[PDB]
Amino acid sequence: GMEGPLNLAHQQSRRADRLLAAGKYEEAISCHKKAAAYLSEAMKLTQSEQAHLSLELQRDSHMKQLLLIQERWKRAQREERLKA
Repeated sequence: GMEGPLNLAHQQSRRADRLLAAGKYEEAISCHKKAAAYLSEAMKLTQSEQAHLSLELQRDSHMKQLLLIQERWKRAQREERLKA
């Protein structure tokens, strides 16, 4: 049903795993960047410091994912050229 920004951040995070497993690196990075943007929105709605700190760590986790996926994408791009 209904979707607020935290629900959308979680939806993008689920979609990013699907796309990365399919070898769709760029699309997976975009989902992690969208999830971080939606978390930035959800962080404006927190009423407690524990919820705020936890959403901030969740957003940073998407940044760590972006770095990992970028590195893996570069490796897959080089492999693609090597095998063509």
